[PDB]
Amino acid sequence: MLARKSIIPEEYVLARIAAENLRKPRIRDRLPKARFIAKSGACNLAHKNIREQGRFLQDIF
Amino acid sequence: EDVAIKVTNGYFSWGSGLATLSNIDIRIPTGQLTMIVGQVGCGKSSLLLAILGEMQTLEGKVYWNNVNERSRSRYSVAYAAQKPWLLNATVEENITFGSSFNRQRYKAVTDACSLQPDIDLLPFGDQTEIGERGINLSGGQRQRICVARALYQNTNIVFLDDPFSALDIHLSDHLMQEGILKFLQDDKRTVVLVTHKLQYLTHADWIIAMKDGSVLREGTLKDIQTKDVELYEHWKTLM
Ligand SMILES: COc1ccc(Cl)cc1C(=O)NCCc1ccc(S(=O)(=O)NC(=O)NC2CCCCC2)cc1
Ligand SMILES: Nc1ncnc2c1ncn2[C@@H]1O[C@H](COP(=O)(O)OP(=O)(O)OP(=O)(O)O)[C@@H](O)[C@H]1O
Repeated sequence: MLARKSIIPEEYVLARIAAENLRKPRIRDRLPKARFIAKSGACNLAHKNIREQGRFLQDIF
Repeated sequence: EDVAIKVTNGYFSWGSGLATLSNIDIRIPTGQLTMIVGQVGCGKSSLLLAILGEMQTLEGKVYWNNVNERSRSRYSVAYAAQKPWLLNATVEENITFGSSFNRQRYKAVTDACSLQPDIDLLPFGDQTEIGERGINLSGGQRQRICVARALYQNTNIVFLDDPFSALDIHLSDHLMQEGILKFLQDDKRTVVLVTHKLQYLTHADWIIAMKDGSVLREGTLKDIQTKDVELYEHWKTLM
């Protein structure tokens, strides 16, 4: 209940080793290149803002 | 034309009260190297700031018309004061200061700033975090980083204030003079250098003087040296 309500001790927490020495900023965590058609032979894009044409009772059948 | 700034102020002073920049007129040539130098104690830094627009102008007249000029200085003038300011980021990020990366511009500025051994001796090179909350350096190094950041920009106008005063040595001052000549002169960037050492005034396109107020025009050195102030010539040549 109310773990750290008292909030005085901060603004002087010294820089970590990876901070000052600049070992953390070596991210090297780039996202993979976006494919157009997957290796499994399935196209994977994301169409958006398509006007929804509702549904039809024929779809249940 | 050549004049990049224009002022005729009766007073542009700090705070409120008695003026400190009273009764001045000035003009900065385009592509100049105006060496605003005077006795240490009055005028220089406050003049540069009030020109930037950070003082309580009491009797100034609005005039800012560069080459094709205008809305509040209309442009970005690089700057570096008598005290450096650094981001808490990598040296490369610090120097770039939010601009397109350019190995040509960056490499030329690194060579022209002579900071290479410092960068090499740091544990990670230009990828090392600098500034407060990081590896702490010496005053000359910080001066060099600041002036290098102010060098690599896209600003036709430029400003400085005692960039050699805290340099490592007068030999480093000669090196910085050489770099400024090699890089700044290759372009047509308006530079207004200020330094208490009068020896370096090569290609002085203008000379503004300050002693509790402006002395005379930013004219060439030849007309200056015998413009009814011979004590100026004696003092500058003697030292
Ligand atoms: C648990 O309190 C009460 C217990 C009894 C009674 Cl009769 C009243 C209260 C009460 O009036 N409570 C205030 C509302 C309240 C409750 C719980 C918590 S919390 O979840 O324990 N703490 C956090 O969420 N901190 C996060 C993380 C950092 C800051 C942002 C929020 C936080 C806020
Ligand atoms: N930011 C400021 N705020 C208030 N007063 C200042 C400020 N900067 C300078 N002053 C004061 O105003 C006067 C004019 O300062 P000026 O800018 O001429 O200094 P300076 O000639 O650049 O000196 P130095 O080159 O040694 O720093 C000085 O006496 C100084 O004490």
